[PDB]
Amino acid sequence: FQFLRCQQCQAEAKCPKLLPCLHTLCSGCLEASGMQCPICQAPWPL
Amino acid sequence: EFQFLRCQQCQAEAKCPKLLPCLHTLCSGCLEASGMQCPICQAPWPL
Amino acid sequence: EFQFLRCQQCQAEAKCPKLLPCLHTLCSGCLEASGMQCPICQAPWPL
Amino acid sequence: EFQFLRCQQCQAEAKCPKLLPCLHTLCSGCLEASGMQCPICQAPWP
Ligand SMILES: [Zn+2]
Ligand SMILES: [Zn+2]
Ligand SMILES: [Zn+2]
Ligand SMILES: [Zn+2]
Ligand SMILES: [Zn+2]
Ligand SMILES: [Zn+2]
Ligand SMILES: [Zn+2]
Ligand SMILES: [Zn+2]
Repeated sequence: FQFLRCQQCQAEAKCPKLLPCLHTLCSGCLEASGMQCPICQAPWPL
Repeated sequence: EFQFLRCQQCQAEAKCPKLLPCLHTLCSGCLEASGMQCPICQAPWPL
Repeated sequence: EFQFLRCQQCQAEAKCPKLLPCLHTLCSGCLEASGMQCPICQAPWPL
Repeated sequence: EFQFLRCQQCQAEAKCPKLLPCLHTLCSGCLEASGMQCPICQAPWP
């Protein structure tokens, strides 16, 4: 079996985090996202 | 033999859910009441 | 204006998709034609 | 900050879930024990 795919850039997303919007992101896109999802702009908590 | 999806905000049936920018499933009532954003994750509705 | 979901088998509109055991989204036509298993992943339908 | 996904069979953590033909999320333990098909929906493994 392969890993999940990032729904922003379609690279492999090995161990994706649980996000509030349920999107799947690779580490690169998540670290680059700032304060909200790059796909739907759901704000990240804190 | 199969039932409909469930609303992730109120847990009722969501028979014909709309495609939202986030991946959530909402019944029509919860969508109509939501204002400018998803009531679960606050993804803004597209303008 | 929100749109309806898309069938993952034929990519037509799936306005009121049923909840399947595998979580795929199918239009009513593709579900009616499916026989006893999912046309995408072959998850068996209950019975 | 963010937590990881949950296994949909046992509800434990699934840190790095594999892509299955069905859309289910399994921890590695539940996947290793599954045999030739998904333990939730019985979609056959390729
Ligand atoms: Zn990515
Ligand atoms: Zn998102
Ligand atoms: Zn609702
Ligand atoms: Zn949402
Ligand atoms: Zn179809
Ligand atoms: Zn399926
Ligand atoms: Zn498990
Ligand atoms: Zn499954």
